[PDB]
Amino acid sequence: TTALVCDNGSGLVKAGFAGDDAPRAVFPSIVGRPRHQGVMVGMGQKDSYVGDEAQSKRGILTLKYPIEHGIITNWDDMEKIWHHTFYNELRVAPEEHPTLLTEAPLNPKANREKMTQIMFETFNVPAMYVAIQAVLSLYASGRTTGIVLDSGDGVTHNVPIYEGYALPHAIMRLDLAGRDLTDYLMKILTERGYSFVTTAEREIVRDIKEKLCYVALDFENEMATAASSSSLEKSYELPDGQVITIGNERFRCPETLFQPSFIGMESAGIHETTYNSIMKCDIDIRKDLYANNVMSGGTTMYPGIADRMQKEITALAPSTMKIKIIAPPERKYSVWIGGSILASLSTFQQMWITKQEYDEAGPSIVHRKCF
Amino acid sequence: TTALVCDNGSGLVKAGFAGDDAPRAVFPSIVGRPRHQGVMVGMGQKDSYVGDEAQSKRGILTLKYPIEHGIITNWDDMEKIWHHTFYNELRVAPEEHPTLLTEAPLNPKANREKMTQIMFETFNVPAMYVAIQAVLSLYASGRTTGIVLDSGDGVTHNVPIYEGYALPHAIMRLDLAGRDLTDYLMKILTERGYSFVTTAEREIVRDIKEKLCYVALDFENEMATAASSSSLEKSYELPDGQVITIGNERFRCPETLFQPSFIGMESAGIHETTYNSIMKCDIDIRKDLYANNVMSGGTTMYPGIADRMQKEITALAPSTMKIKIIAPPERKYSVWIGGSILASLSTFQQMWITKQEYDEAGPSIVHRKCF
Amino acid sequence: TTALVCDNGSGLVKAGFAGDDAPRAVFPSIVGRPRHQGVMVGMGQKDSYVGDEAQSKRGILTLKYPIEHGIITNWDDMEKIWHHTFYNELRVAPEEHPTLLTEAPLNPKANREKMTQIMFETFNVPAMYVAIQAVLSLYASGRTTGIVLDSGDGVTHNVPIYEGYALPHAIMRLDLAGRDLTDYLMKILTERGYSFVTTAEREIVRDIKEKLCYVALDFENEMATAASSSSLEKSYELPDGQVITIGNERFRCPETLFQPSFIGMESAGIHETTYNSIMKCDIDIRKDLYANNVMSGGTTMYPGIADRMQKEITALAPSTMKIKIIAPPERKYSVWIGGSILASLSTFQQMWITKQEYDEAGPSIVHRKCF
Amino acid sequence: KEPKEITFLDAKKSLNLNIFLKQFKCSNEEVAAMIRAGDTTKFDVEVLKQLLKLLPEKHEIENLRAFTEERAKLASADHFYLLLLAIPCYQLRIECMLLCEGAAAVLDMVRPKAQLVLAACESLLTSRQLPIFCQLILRIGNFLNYGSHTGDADGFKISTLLKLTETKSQQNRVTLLHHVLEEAEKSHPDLLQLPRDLEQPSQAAGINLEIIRSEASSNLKKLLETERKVSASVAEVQEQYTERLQASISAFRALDELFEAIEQKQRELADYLCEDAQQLSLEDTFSTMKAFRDLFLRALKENKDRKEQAAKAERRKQQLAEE
Ligand SMILES: Nc1ncnc2c1ncn2[C@@H]1O[C@H](COP(=O)(O)OP(=O)(O)O)[C@@H](O)[C@H]1O
Ligand SMILES: Nc1ncnc2c1ncn2[C@@H]1O[C@H](COP(=O)(O)OP(=O)(O)O)[C@@H](O)[C@H]1O
Ligand SMILES: Nc1ncnc2c1ncn2[C@@H]1O[C@H](COP(=O)(O)OP(=O)(O)O)[C@@H](O)[C@H]1O
Ligand SMILES: [Mg+2]
Ligand SMILES: [Mg+2]
Ligand SMILES: [Mg+2]
Repeated sequence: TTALVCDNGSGLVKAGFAGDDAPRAVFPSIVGRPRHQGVMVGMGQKDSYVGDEAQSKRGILTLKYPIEHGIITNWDDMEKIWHHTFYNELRVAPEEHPTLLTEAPLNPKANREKMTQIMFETFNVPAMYVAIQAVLSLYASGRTTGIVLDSGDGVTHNVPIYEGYALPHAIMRLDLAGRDLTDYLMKILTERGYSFVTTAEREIVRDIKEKLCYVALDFENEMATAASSSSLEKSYELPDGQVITIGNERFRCPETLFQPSFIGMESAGIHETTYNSIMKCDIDIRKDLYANNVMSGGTTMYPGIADRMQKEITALAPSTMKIKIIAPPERKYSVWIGGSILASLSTFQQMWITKQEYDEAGPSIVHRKCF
Repeated sequence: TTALVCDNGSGLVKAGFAGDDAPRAVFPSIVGRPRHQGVMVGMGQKDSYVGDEAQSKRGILTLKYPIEHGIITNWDDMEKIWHHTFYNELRVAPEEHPTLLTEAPLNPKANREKMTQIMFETFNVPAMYVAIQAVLSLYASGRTTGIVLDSGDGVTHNVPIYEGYALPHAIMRLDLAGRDLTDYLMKILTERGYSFVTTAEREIVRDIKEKLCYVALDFENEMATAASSSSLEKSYELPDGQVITIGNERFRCPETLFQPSFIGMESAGIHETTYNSIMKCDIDIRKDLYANNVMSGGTTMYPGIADRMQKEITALAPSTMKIKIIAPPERKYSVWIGGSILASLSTFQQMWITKQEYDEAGPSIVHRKCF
Repeated sequence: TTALVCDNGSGLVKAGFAGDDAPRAVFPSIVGRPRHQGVMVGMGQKDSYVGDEAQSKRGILTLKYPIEHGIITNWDDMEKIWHHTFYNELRVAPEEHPTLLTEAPLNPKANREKMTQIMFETFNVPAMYVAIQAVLSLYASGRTTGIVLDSGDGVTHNVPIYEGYALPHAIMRLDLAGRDLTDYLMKILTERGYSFVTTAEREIVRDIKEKLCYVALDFENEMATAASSSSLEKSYELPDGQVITIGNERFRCPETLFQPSFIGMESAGIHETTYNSIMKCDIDIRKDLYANNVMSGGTTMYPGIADRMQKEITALAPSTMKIKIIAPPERKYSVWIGGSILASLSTFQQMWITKQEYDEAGPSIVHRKCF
Repeated sequence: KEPKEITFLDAKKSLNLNIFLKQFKCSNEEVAAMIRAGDTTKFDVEVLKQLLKLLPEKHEIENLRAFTEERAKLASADHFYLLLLAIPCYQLRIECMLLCEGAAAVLDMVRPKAQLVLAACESLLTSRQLPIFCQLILRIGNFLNYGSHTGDADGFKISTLLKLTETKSQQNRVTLLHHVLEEAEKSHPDLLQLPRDLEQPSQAAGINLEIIRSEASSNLKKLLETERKVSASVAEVQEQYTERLQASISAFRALDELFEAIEQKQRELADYLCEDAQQLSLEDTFSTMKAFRDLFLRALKENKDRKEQAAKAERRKQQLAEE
């Protein structure tokens, strides 16, 4: 029996079978409702479009994200995501395959209650399991200890896990991630005069952020160079045929990750969040966490982030211990990959939360079983 | 010498002297070129009419707005507006007078750059300043804190200012104002048979909207009453002597301000925009923002907009907060009034932009000096 | 000449004249800097705000504590604290009044050095003295023997004094007090969904801690009662009109005082610290220390802490000893009361440090003179 | 189905070994070959730490050697331990690879920092503008303390440079150090080239030299014990590891010669500052000179901002006077 690994991400849902290297269905978590008037008769005009069907027809659809900051807001939209990724994407019955799911750290408990209730009652399963995304990222790295900076679309958290034990107090969570970077990029793109007000324009600027943006190694020198010469100015072609050009904004958008006061989110930087999460731990285990800095998530897929992150941590930490940033190229699906690593194992069969345990203990044995 | 306050608003330009109460020259910003052939020799046949002379002879003139949604489109047209209000209207020498200018927030930077270049090179000044319109509206209100919903002819923006300090993350810009309401009114008067296609007809429909339209407190009961009885119907005499009679369109036209889906815009209403601007601020300062709503601009000159705005915000806010909408009768000229307030201070005299600063820094001092 | 008593604790400052009972100026020791950049005019806005003025405008101010765990971090901020509590609160000159000051035990000496240097160079005094807060708390107790648990905002220390002879080896200091309880309460209110991430929200959570939190007599019985029924739930109105309701977190917050393993601190509770400090003394004097357990500081103002302290000490001590907890209602202000008692003593008038002693011995006589 | 994996381990250790084995993305025969060849490319400190933390136990090795059935019936964990038991002196080879990679890591960690500390001591013994600047501070302090017991002195200690910023003017903004640098910007600019001599004293040690010295001595002792165990082992392990052990012991002996050079320069710096050597004249002097250089550059930057603000105020006053 092949299990199903499904990261229901804030930004992108990644799903597929057990033990695979790549996830089968990778699609953004949006729900598209029509906002203009349908005039043509027949021909299957749906009242809601889910996933890539909403992505293709995004010019006439109001787009809804069901998850904000790692918290499932719209439950019916999330049910549409779940039913689409079971029946249209993977085309598998839920009643004949167990399912692994992901959860953000410092989540509300009733989110886990409703997730367990929906995944046992709406789509009946033989078994399911809920795992922490940072644990699956560290398992995707293959190391038992280390600290994972997991950065999705709504939430960014530093979790140190020593020898398979996730430290609860040392988990640090900041709700600043790539959707906030997308909204800040939509704000600063009006400096050159490119107005973006719609939800489809958010997807266009998100594609611009995925393609063109990059982390600067030194923000002041890059700003002085972009002010001096127009070498960093890059042209992007829009789907209507218009061509825009952007300069310093290729690095000003991820600089909000290092300088969170750009959007007024008054908090420390993510390197400072990482260093304070390290200093929350014991001094005996700090040398292990300094050389095992794993960065997961697609938000960390800018091609300048590792050297700047090592520079900022090496500035923050003393020069005693070795600083090593773990940046795999397959990090964007790595949680799913770690779930696939947790899928095929022999000792996971006792750890499956069964239907009988759900009927015995409600949707509340996931709190005492999973961490 | 005496400073000059010249609000270059999107529809109308209000010019005058600092320290004065009423603006000296209030005239609409239009450029009138002749579209038919002239047959009489001589008689001072100009190739371009500006403002009130273009308003007078508007039947034979193609009319062009130089400012579109707070952005100066044709710079030669705006040069003609500035030359007309400097030399024909106010009749002053620009080289012996400091000048205040007003600007919308989230505006493209090169508009401010070319405004600095024209106001230092074409009309050279001893000093100039560029100020945000909501700051001037709060200064005309006289209170140190509050939130300004400033809706002109092109830009409706929500800006909250607490203790004199601007919060730029909660500044919310939406380009939906009275010219778009005029175009929607020109769309909906074709249901009764009254066709209007020309720019002179656009100014006639604008005059109809200024004279007859009003904000309904409840849209549905007013629509049911207008469909029920012809009590709300009003008649207007056109300049050829034709008399039109309109019903529900007196309140259907400003309802686009509360429902942008009528013109197909995906964004929500200005009350929802104000609630999102309040909720983007910190949790401490919201109680002062609830009771200090400062409505400025000519678009707030409908005689039902304050009660509807209080009703919608009181529906939106938690119920234990005091909702107070401050609607002064002189809110149309409040940008000029606050400019005359701010220009007449001895503390403001160090805050000017001088010619030496311009020759030192190029036209780039205005980004670092002005907010 | 009226002497001054200025208890400069980590969170609050209680200052006033000697020979008085009620502290004349009680205000929090916070320094508020403007968080967002804005110049404006504002009719002479202050560049920093001290205490109640910083508490008033706290939504737009970065709040900085100059003292952390009894140790002054920012000395210029402490100088601004001293200037406000000399010139604005009390409105007295420093050079015409002697000023008694308080200090936690086991302070690093450079804090005492810079305190003496500031109190003799820039805020110059005729005389000053640096004392121990537990000695002043026993002075407000009125007896001579006994052990004092003084718990301020950063420091909880147990000091035994027998016949006026403090034993320095048995003084036990633990850096766990009400600021750490406030940080733990900010950590545990996120379970119920309420988010508090800013320093202005720390004041709200600290007010929740001061009003609603209480010490459980039995932790496990109260936890089972809160898990069973919601009768221990208490509501609290937020300043934006929102109402929260909290259950077990009323008594989970002070249980960090008796069990520091909640926040990961490896040390034992303050009852075990008290028992170890009593058992570190001589065996003859321990009966007076059991009968004169004095609790002071504002952190011990929860209305269950004396019964729980008596229960834990009577569990720890042999049962033949009489266990008595001295818990006055004025234990919050007792350090300032004992400072007025000490500065009112005629025998203490030979113990002051003069300006000529500071000039002759440098800034080094305060180690030899003061304990 | 075949659930009888005949695994002699428990669930958790076999779980952690199945976590550990799957990151290599290859068969366990390649892992046993890389153990036997001593290849350290895929084997960093953490992988060999996890491998030594998942060592086979005595009853596990005894049950593997008593297993007489087909070896395909075993799990991948027990087959990996049978491949591990097939390697002679396998734990010795793992300890050689771990100690060689750790010795290379600690040598590249410590040795540029130790060269920085030695160059810091050499530039603190021999500094060009430091006696002229100390003579200027001495003359200004002898003018300031004229009439007191501290004045009319011929010198001061190195802690006086930390106390330069403690003394301030009537405005309480221009310090003693700020006024001396505002005077030295006009009169003697060569003292502004003082950090160019202090740039090797810049960044200090930043570390405790006793911690890295005890780690270097413990690593050298472990390398000597490991080379003695390899010298007791077979000649294949000898030809695999003895040259790497000899280079590691030679580089750590050069590091111990460097540490003795730092001790000799520490005694010379204690005699330079006229202080006894029993107190900490090494890390306190590095922290003192690092803080002195940081306050020196901050005084340069604050005097630069003061002169720029005075020039901008003069330009604003001239522009207001012209208007
Ligand atoms: N190359 C890239 N550059 C910048 N941002 C990216 C890149 N790739 C992905 N992202 C963003 O990072 C986020 C990380 O996605 P992921 O964590 O896999 O899903 P989710 O964020 O929904 O949990 C995505 O929402 C995506 O928008
Ligand atoms: N009595 C009125 N009722 C409703 N709207 C009005 C009235 N008078 C003017 N307006 C609208 O206000 C606009 C003028 O706004 P204005 O004060 O010129 O703003 P700005 O200066 O920013 O352009 C006009 O376009 C008109 O549509
Ligand atoms: N009602 C209360 N409940 C709980 N804690 C309190 C209360 N009042 C004051 N505190 C605590 O007392 C501390 C203030 O100490 P205080 O008695 O003013 O001495 P000092 O002025 O030396 O700091 C603060 O940390 C605060 O948390
Ligand atoms: Mg994801
Ligand atoms: Mg205007
Ligand atoms: Mg105090």
